[PDB]
Amino acid sequence: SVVGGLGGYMLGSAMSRPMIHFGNDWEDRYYRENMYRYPNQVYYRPVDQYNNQNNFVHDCVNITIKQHTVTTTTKGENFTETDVKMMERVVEQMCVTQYQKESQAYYDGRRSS
Repeated sequence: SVVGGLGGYMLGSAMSRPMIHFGNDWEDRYYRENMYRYPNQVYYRPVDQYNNQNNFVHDCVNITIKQHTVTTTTKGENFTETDVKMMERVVEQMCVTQYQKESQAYYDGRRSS
């Protein structure tokens, strides 16, 4: 797929795509049925330019949303805020799990000790 809008984001490591407990049985299935649609990797930036944890993990995930939506559209498709909501919740914790490396690689910089 050709995102285009990724010229300085990079691709994470792939990982085990976590399930979620939405608390409600129709949403449990909604994700785990549609799960094949959802991205197996996340997109990110050097946390060297960031400061807040939150703001990075935000942009990380939300770029990983618009990567996936906009490289699905351009041919008579769109997402819905549901499939987005499900992806956000999963791609967040995935984005943390990849981030925790980028984060240590960052703190290793700073002056090394």
